[PDB]
Amino acid sequence: MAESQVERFTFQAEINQLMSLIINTFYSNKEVFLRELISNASDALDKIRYQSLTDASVLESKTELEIKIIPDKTAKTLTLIDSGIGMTKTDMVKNLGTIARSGTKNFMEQLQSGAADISMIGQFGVGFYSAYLVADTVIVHSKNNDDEQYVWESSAGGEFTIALDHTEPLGRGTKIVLHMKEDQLDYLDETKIKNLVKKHSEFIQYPISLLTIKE
Repeated sequence: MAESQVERFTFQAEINQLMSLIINTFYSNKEVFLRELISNASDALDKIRYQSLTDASVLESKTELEIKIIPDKTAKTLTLIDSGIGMTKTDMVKNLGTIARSGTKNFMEQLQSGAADISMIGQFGVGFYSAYLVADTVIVHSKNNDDEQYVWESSAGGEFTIALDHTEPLGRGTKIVLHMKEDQLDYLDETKIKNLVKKHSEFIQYPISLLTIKE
């Protein structure tokens, strides 16, 4: 018998107002979820890369500095793994739900007025939550050098889960898994995504690797 503890946290309120608004945004152009997936993971690699210069040890947990994208049609899932700085348990609680940003209020406000477009989400510091434009439930694994590997889970409810992760070990970094929704499955099409990635890679300084999973 396997045993693990699952801690259950409750989302801040306007960052749950955000997930609500996002999952009902009948937006035609959702492809910025991937735009944000790449950027976030690029910013992560920058944090461990700039820490490299001032302390060479930080890379010892995982030498490779790259991004992997993993479309799985059978599992109905899109995975994006980076080998950046990664989050601790505290960093996941803080950065991923509980604490609100100040541009959560301002983003939703001008999304409704029309001043901001949904593709402008990343400029309000909440680019992450765009993952819910194409996914019903989002799961984040992370491994910072200062903590054990932890897994985050949310189906966009008022609620999220955190727990010590005993799945595929990451040396260091973040693995965000998108459990795609039926009407967005054409985003798992090999060519559709390939092209879409390289379209939103034209400014990325890191090696990207697209691993297409097959039946």
